[PDB]
Amino acid sequence: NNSIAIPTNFSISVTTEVMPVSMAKTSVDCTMYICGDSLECSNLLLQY
Amino acid sequence: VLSFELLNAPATVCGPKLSTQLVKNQCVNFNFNGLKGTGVLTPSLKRF
Repeated sequence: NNSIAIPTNFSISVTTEVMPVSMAKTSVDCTMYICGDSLECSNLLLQY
Repeated sequence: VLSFELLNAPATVCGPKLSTQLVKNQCVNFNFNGLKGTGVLTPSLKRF
């Protein structure tokens, strides 16, 4: 109740912090993935 | 009873259809040994 601790010297420290910001932008196509080059499959896909 | 199978092997029994000329570097419909499809045929450096 009557003792304190006071520092007499100091130091300068540099720390690194890495943060993600963005990711890859991906675009898909329903054609040439679901049916490919096939007119018969593409005809049935028009309802979706 | 006709028990027949088809797989990645040379064929022995085929149907009576006449072969045609092959067109390269164009989007054409192809019929190879009964396998039908649509695509572009190019000379290949692959090794079977």
